[PDB]
Amino acid sequence: QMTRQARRLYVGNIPFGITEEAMMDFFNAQMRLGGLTQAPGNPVLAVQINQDKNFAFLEFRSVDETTQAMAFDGIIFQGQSLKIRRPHDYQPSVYVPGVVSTVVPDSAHKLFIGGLPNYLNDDQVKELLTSFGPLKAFNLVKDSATGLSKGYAFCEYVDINVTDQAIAGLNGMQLGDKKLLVQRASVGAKN
Repeated sequence: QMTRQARRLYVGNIPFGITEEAMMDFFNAQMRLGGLTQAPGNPVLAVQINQDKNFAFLEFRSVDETTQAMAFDGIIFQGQSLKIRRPHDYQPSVYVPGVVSTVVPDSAHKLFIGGLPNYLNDDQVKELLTSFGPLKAFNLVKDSATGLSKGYAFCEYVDINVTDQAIAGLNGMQLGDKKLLVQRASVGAKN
């Protein structure tokens, strides 16, 4: 697809109070400094922010740079894991070092992390988990009305063998006034 639906992306979980200019500068810097542009200049042309729902739509100058920007899904910016997705009406990439996807599919070793203090942000929870090993995917569940944490997260380690090590280390750990519950997410998932 070459139309505008192929040149825009949904970005959720954006930092509180960020401006459209700051969002544009961030993505332009990440793309240029990552060597991910297809031509001189800035790939991001426009940003439309919905403050009430803390999401933005980015518009890019080209289809290929839009596709490349999908690889930033999960990048940390002012404490937040940016959730990057296609527009739902899009008609259907180089890996970016260090970026951890926010797409956490149900799987054998997907973990549930419960009991997190609600004031911890995505970066802080991710740092807690990454002490055991690098993550393949991670998402801290946010309230659909404030963008504030609901106190639990899901993740998957690159090395499936780290799963049991993280359970052993973190399950039952005191954190603030809470006690963590760490187990494979299949165990406690709804019916």
